[PDB]
Amino acid sequence: QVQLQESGGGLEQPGGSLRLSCATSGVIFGINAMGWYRQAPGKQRELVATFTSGGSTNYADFVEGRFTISRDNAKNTVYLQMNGLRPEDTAVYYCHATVVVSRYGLTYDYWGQGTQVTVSS
Amino acid sequence: QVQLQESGGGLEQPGGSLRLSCATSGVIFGINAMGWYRQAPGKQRELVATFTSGGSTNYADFVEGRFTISRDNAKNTVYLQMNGLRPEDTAVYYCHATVVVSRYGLTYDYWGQGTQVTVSS
Amino acid sequence: DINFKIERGQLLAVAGSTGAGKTSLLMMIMGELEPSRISFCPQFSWIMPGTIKENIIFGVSYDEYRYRSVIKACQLEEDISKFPEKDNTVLGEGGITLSGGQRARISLARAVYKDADLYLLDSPFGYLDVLTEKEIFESCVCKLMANKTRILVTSKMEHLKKADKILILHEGSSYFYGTFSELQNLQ
Amino acid sequence: DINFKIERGQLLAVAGSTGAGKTSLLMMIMGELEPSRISFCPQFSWIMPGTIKENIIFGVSYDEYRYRSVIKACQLEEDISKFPEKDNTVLGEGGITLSGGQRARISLARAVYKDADLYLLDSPFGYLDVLTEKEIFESCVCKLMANKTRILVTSKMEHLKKADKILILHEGSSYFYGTFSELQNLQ
Ligand SMILES: Nc1ncnc2c1ncn2[C@@H]1O[C@H](COP(=O)(O)OP(=O)(O)OP(=O)(O)O)[C@@H](O)[C@H]1O
Ligand SMILES: Nc1ncnc2c1ncn2[C@@H]1O[C@H](COP(=O)(O)OP(=O)(O)OP(=O)(O)O)[C@@H](O)[C@H]1O
Repeated sequence: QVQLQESGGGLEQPGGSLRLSCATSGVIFGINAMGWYRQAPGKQRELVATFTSGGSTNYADFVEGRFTISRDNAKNTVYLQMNGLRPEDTAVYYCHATVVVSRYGLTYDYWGQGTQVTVSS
Repeated sequence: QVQLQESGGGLEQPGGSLRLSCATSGVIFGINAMGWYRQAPGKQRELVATFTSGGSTNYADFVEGRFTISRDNAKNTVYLQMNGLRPEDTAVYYCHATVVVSRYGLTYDYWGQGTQVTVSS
Repeated sequence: DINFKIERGQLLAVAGSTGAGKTSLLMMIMGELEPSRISFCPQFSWIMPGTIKENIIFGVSYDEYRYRSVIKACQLEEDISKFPEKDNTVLGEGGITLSGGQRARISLARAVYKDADLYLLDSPFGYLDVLTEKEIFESCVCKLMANKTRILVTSKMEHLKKADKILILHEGSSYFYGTFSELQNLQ
Repeated sequence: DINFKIERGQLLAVAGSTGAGKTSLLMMIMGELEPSRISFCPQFSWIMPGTIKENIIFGVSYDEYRYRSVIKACQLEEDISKFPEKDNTVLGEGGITLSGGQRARISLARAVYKDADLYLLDSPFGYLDVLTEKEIFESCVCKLMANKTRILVTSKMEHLKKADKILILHEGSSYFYGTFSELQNLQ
């Protein structure tokens, strides 16, 4: 059973920094695209930062250089270094992975439970 | 000026061994596809052994495992190790190189003067 | 030679790992050697010097409604409106530089705007996020192109589930050809 | 995206180093994006399970006269005759395995036998020797195909000299487009 677990979320003040981690378990083959999404209450889920299938990195317009997405291929982990946190960054941050589930390279998209990030003065 | 120079040719007895070498000079960009050809007296020039543009090796039907084509990329040299020499192998052995003559990969085919290989009992 | 068919009006998903031969197989189809007219969307974007509009309608006559539908289905509405010149924004002349995702969406919009017999979409979602990809796959590849002959290069099980036929390749050869039900009876 | 033309009845030589983008350009042409029906010869041979003849005439009507001109021009006359079943020799079924050069010559024969508007020959001489290459280039690409629209992927100056137009690529972009005379001034 493939499982994703986010950590590092919490309460921060404006201008604060946070580091979100996402651990995986039950990965038999490999993970291709990994990334970070978020949803504020009563808002639609949106991209934050992600590794595309191509190997490049794609950041959302609102990031404005503040956040960095990293990856550990050996551990099958994804990270989000957040800086210059704004009240607008308050959301449940979800981890995503396109996991290779076959020996022929077929994939399934998996999501974590989410971690709460609260930015308040 | 690109120049190819064969050496190693000579008189050998049936069942004898010989090693043909081909040195190059004036190579600015490199070489692709180096090869060995021969012409027996009153016969049309024919392939012996060559490295193809696709990096693979192509031997003539008559070689029957007796000859080996080797290459030194650092020196820009091609070799022909000959064993089990037959009277039919008597020919002027020519060296060939598809030389990269441009920074865009444009090539010109160059030939050596030839080295006489005589197999006689 | 690969044993598969291209059925009229159907979605054929071409799956497999990197180097499996997926792009080569599309080239064999365009080159008319397989299987035994074309609207192509390359896996790396393609843009010509010209406007966003010029890049999508690509030499054919402009139809407001067809254009409007394609743009909506390829998630290009928001992007275009944010430009002062909008649709007339000039690309590829040293001026405006779009993101890999925007370029990918234009490339796909050009491919679906074209009135063709066969649509070859080589990994069109490789430079997109998973949410944008889902919106485009459902509204464009599935709904807007519902009765068009489509060959989509994808290895996502979520897409394979919606395909009429699947072709899985391995090192230049076919491993599987058939339905999602047939594929499931191998799990 | 690449500024070039494909002139009717002319030979366009596409030159460049490995990785320049030559195979992609061919795919852009077949995919109808470039320059802005098809007879394709892939750089690695293609063979289908069937006879030497079935592989060359490839589902089209058999023409005794064209077939034998194509076998002669593609230096296959000697190879076929040395097989006990000649043209009726069976390929791709675990039986007879041809050399890379024979497979390359059969791939080219299939491409020149086909009645097409555009002939795309991606490095057809890459697995052939310099003597065989010269014979096929002159008898086939130059003589037999003299008034066909051909795109030959080649970086040989010997070949470029005989082309009507040349396109030199560098890392997916055009460096030069023009005649051999125009190319001769530079370097
Ligand atoms: N009949 C054939 N004989 C020999 N080789 C073949 C044949 N048919 C296909 N191939 C091979 O298929 C390969 C195609 O690789 P390709 O670039 O298409 O991989 P891909 O699956 O598209 O990977 P990516 O995820 O990078 O797009 C070629 O390298 C070619 O050698
Ligand atoms: N408009 C474009 N935008 C971005 N990349 C492009 C564009 N057009 C072409 N390319 C790039 O050109 C590359 C060409 O690779 P290709 O396999 O065709 O090489 P090649 O020249 O044929 O080498 P070889 O001689 O080994 O066959 C592709 O990787 C593709 O990304």
